[PDB]
Amino acid sequence: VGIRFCQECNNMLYPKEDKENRILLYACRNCDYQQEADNSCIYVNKITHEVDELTQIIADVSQDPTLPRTEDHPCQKCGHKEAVFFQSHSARAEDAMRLYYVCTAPHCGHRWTE
Amino acid sequence: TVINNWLLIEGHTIGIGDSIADSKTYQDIQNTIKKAKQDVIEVIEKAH
Ligand SMILES: [Zn+2]
Ligand SMILES: [Zn+2]
Repeated sequence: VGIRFCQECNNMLYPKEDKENRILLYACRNCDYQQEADNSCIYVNKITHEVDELTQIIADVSQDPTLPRTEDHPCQKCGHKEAVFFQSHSARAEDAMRLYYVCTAPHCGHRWTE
Repeated sequence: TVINNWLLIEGHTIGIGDSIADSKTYQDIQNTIKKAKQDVIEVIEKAH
């Protein structure tokens, strides 16, 4: 999945085949540094990719004066009443109007979606 | 010619009295507008 780098030349490690022990080795093209990986999966491609933005929503959006606010949706963690909300705010989304919420209490930053 | 010289008797105009409605009509229009805005709000709530 991710990119792993050689410790000698600090270049990308390409996958190379070990035709003796039937094992996967990551080797670079600059030096002869070898490795054994734990992912065991070279490549992964998901075409749905309906990523939940709760990973990508920052908790600092609560300081936006231009966002709507509601008090009928208390925070799950700290029980604070006021909570900002907004829409998906994502391009390349075929169809979405679901709301997202962020707690406005400082240092809480709870970001959920009912 | 005939209609113009007769129109010199009847006359024609356009004014605010011709562009103003009645109180009952104003109430009807405002009611309809409020109902439509409420329905739009309901649709938005269902979408959310
Ligand atoms: Zn290397
Ligand atoms: Zn909270």
